[PDB]
Formats: sequence, structure tokens, C-alpha cells
Amino acid sequence: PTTLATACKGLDGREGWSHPAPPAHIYGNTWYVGTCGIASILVTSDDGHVLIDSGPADAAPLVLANIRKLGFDPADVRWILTSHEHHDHAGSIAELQKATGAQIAAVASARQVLESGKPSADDPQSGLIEGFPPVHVARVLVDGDSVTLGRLALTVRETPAHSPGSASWTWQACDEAFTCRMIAYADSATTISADDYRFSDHPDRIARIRTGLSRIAQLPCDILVTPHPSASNLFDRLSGKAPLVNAQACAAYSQAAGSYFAKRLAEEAGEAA
Ligand SMILES: [Zn+2]
Ligand SMILES: [Zn+2]
Repeated sequence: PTTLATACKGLDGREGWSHPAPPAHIYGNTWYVGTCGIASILVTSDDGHVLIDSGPADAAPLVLANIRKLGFDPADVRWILTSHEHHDHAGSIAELQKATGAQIAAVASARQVLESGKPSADDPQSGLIEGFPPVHVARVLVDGDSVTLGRLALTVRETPAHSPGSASWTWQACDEAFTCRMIAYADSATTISADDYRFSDHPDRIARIRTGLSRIAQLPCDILVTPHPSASNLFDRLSGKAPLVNAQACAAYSQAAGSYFAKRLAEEAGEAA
């Protein structure tokens, strides 16, 4: 009787990223096991589990504990996946992997950063953002691929709105009464950069953004979940304060991110004196 929502009140910002949160149940075989600021998703089967995102570089033990505190063995997670290739979300993929033995799978657009720890030359945020400890990508994926673990099937989309390597994930979950819902772990969708960076000068990046917004908006999406919980109002929805199921969430979320992006392009235009 503790609640993610009240347990993390006021910790949406930086203070929360490495700040411990009680694990929670999202739906069916899917569990929140991240911190107050950064999500980490556990997807369970008898055949083994899948885990998405590590949280910041120092957060490995926090989520390792949230796993056990739920009655699951971290030795049972067979795959570690990622939303996108920034330290706050993947910063301890490495430590999380050797503490678990899992293999790592990722979209090709992310592989280079993941295997080097340095953000991509195409990332609007380098070299503002910092790096994290590298990892070897065992299975490198293409848009529409499926990570399969027994009857588990997590299917990935390249969604490059926020970074070049951004990925969004989708899978089915069913409650105790065999009501089934599609969960969408839709990546951060914010178009943000270092100061000197201009999207107008990078048509590749702009075209990839449009592709990502379009794919995010069309994900099968009964239950939206975001690498930053507040981006999808996740703690209130998990804590009965707001509706957990809303099949229109991904569309609205993408529409909003796209609205933000257009304001940013307009700002860059009006800097053309
Ligand atoms: Zn990021
Ligand atoms: Zn983030």
C-alpha cells in the first residue's frame, strides 16, 4: 500500500533519475522496475524474461533489487533491450548485463553508440551529452524485427525522433481474466539539441524525425509507457489516479512531440534575419 505516484512525488526531474522507487505491476507479465525518474521495464515468462533500459550509469543495483523484490531472479532475464542510446537510459546496460548474463539486442541505428559508449555524430545533443560504458550488441535488429523469448514476442520499431538510435517497443499483455492489451514502450520523442545545433541544417535528421513521429503515432498502443514516466503520466495511471488503458495515447503523444518540433523549426526560421 505504497504507490509509485506518492512514493515519487516531486521527483520527475533530475533528483529522481538515480532515486529508488518501489517496483510496480504494469499489466500481465509486465512490470515497472525502474527509478522515480527513469523507467526500466521487465517482461516475464517461464522461459525467461526481457528487460528494457538500465537507468543511469549508477542505477544497476536499484533495478536489480526491484527485480528480486518482485520475486524474480535476475539470472532469468535473457535479453536486455534499450529505448535510446543516452546514458540516463542505458548508462548501466553493461553492469546490468554481466550481473545478469543476458544478451543485448538493438536496432542498427543504435549499434555504433552502444558498442562505443559515445553518442553519435548525428545526434543533435553531442557533444553536450556524456557517454557511458560500452557493450557488445549480440543481435542487431532492423525495423519491424521481433525479440523472441519462448512465447514472448517484443517487436521493435526504429523511431528516430529524439536520437538517431531511438527505438520503440510493442507487445501483448493479458491480465488474470484473459483481457489482453498491447503495451507500447514508446521512446522519448523530444527534439532537443546542443545550442549551436540547427535541425534546419540536417535534412537527414529532419527526415528521420518525421519517420519516427509517424511510426510512434501508429504503434499498437492500448497502454502507453515512456522511458521518462511523466512523459506518459505513468505513475498516476499505475496508481489508479488516471486511466491505464487509452488506445489513443501514442497518437496524442506523437502529435504533441511533432507540435514541439514544428515550433523548433519555426524558431530556427525566424533566426534568418
Ligand atoms: Zn535522450
Ligand atoms: Zn531521457
